[PDB]
Amino acid sequence: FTVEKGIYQTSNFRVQPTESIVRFPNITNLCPFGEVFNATRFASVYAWNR
Amino acid sequence: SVLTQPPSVSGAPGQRVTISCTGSSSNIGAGYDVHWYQQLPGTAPKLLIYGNSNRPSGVPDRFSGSKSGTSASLAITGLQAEDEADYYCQSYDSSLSGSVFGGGTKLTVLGQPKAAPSVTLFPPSSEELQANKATLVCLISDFYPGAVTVAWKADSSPVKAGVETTTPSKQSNNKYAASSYLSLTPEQWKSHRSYSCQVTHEGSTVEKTVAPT
Ligand SMILES: *[C@@H]1O[C@H](CO)[C@@H](O)[C@H](O)[C@H]1NC(C)=O
Repeated sequence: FTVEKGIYQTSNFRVQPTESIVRFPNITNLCPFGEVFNATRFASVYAWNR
Repeated sequence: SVLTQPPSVSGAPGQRVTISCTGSSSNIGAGYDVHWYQQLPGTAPKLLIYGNSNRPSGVPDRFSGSKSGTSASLAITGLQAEDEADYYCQSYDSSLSGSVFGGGTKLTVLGQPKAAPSVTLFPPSSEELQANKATLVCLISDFYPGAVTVAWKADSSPVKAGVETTTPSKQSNNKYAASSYLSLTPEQWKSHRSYSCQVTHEGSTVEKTVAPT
């Protein structure tokens, strides 16, 4: 209950982060799929492109 | 193009022969059915099996068709005397917006034992000299199989221009005959001392020579 003059260490200071970044790439690769829509002509409804 | 097939397959008369066909995920692996056809060299192809589940009329049960997901397979049991044709894969392609066929597999092993060839050399006649051309023919007859290489020499250097070789055809007595022409001109025909044809069959080489003068 009595403290004299001097230096004293009580606890420690920790800076806890508040946000996290977990993104690995800047962008991913693609595969050719726009040719289904960007095509010269389409198919019919009795025989459609699969 | 999009469908690849092996060039040839080997088998035995009495064992199971199975062919494997591989395409893409948009024509055969997408869910479309496949159809197999036989391309006989000389007659129009006909239907063998459609959908790999139904048997068309006039087709034996010996052919079996299955689709192992992306790849389709055809299996046969025993080799008879009409399988000397080509097998193709036909399926609907969404990317091509139409039907595309396969490559084709040849089904043969060996049917050609050896024989003894004989050649003859005939110089051009007198009426051929005024046509401003010289057709040198060295006929080959009574040989088996029809796989003969043809070489032309003028006793000082081989001739590598105008050399041709015709495909052989079956004779009356199950042999083969062939001919080889050589396009030249009468201007240098008389200058050369002699002309000849040289052929080689299973290591047997025969030579016949003519003299224009
Ligand atoms: C189709 O083409 C247009 C213009 O050429 C383009 O803007 C678009 O990204 C392409 N792909 C699709 C799926 O529309």
